[PDB]
Amino acid sequence: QVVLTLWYPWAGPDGDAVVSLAKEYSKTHPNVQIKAQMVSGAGIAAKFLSAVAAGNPPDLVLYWGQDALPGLADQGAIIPLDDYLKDVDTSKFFEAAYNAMKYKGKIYGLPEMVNVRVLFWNKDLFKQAGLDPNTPPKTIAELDQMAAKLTKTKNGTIEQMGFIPWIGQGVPHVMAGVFGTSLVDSNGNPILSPDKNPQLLNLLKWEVSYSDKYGAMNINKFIAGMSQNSSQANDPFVLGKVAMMISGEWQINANKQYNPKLNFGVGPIPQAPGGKPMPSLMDGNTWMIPKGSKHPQEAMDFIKWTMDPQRIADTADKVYNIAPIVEAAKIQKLNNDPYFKEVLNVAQKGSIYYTPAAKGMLSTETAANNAFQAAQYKKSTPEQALKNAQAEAE
Ligand SMILES: OC[C@H]1O[C@@H](O[C@H]2[C@H](O)[C@H](O)[C@H](O[C@H]3[C@H](O)[C@H](O)[C@@H](O)O[C@@H]3CO)O[C@@H]2CO)[C@@H](O)[C@@H](O)[C@@H]1O
Ligand SMILES: [Zn+2]
Ligand SMILES: [Zn+2]
Ligand SMILES: [Zn+2]
Ligand SMILES: [Zn+2]
Repeated sequence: QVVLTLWYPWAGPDGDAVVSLAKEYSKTHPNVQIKAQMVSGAGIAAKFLSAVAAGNPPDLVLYWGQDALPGLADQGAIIPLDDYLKDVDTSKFFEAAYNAMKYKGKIYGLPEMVNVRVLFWNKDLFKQAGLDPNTPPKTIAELDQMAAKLTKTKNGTIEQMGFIPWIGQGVPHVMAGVFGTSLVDSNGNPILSPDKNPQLLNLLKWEVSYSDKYGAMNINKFIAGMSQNSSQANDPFVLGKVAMMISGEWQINANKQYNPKLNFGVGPIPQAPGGKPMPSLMDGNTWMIPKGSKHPQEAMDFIKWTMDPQRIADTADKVYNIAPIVEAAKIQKLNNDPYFKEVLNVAQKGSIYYTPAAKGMLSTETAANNAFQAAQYKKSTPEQALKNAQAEAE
């Protein structure tokens, strides 16, 4: 009778896992059929507000981060969940992941998975350059040095890249914390200009050094046709074309599924000057129920079903994420996996930081992303690009 519409933000294995959860829920709940539709970035990432405004929204969404939540809640595009949570023991969640759900006194989402950011490196290419394959770079300067050893060009044309800073999870909203800063201040206002954020300038100048060594056009010719900031069976790490890449812990899966023989290492992101050792953003996927959801109660009951310690441990194992439920992270089979053990060591030892909470986060990110790309393409200097972004953001 009741038909639940759910949007999830990616295809591939994570997409399938979600579709399969919906399927198996609908089998044992004859009165609640779920229809799962892939909509990229859940139509939110810097279609969701279009459909809420039209009165037509899904009954439930899965977003791939935590950054959009304040903005959606401040506009009342998503509903507060307090009234549906008095029978849920929310202390079973990891505290940070749950803490991310609160905005001006109310809960507006539930964490679906936990994620970390890490450095991957290709052990075969390391051995080829005479580099110890279990010795990742610890600082950015070590990284830059290693990346020069691992880069092979023939008269300008690139045959092998050691490192590209802006691919994978090398994006401004992740990397700013690595350089020990943020895109917004404590009040949630944009801090993108050199004057307001000297560490951000340092980050961009670091990035632009790569496009000055190798040529922005050479780099872009080299990765033509490859996925850049979504990690797929066609990103340049998986293809064996970049020696090192910053990505999320899920990349373990994308590596294994594209090529099982690719010998790779996973470890902490290199420390940046002005930043902390082993820096890592910890975030996660989040469930939200939009203003206009026709069956919020059924939506919450699927979500609840979803969180069951064994089930969600099986899910986190399939997609290589961290289960947001304390007890389920402990039962995950991935706990024996050598690669996932290194990921866990990062969440344990690294200097963790979290997605900042600002109502204008997404537009600031857009201004920031545009300024990075402009200075990567020598259209403006880093100082000017960041000045212009500040104007764009305000
Ligand atoms: O691939 C499954 C894996 O995805 C994780 O979410 C990531 C997405 O897949 C994308 O890689 C996404 O990239 C976007 C950034 O968020 C920025 O908005 C901007 O750079 O645009 C890019 C391109 O879309 O990043 C998210 C992580 O924030 C995550 O859901 C994980 O659970 C899952 O296994
Ligand atoms: Zn598939
Ligand atoms: Zn963000
Ligand atoms: Zn209902
Ligand atoms: Zn039920």
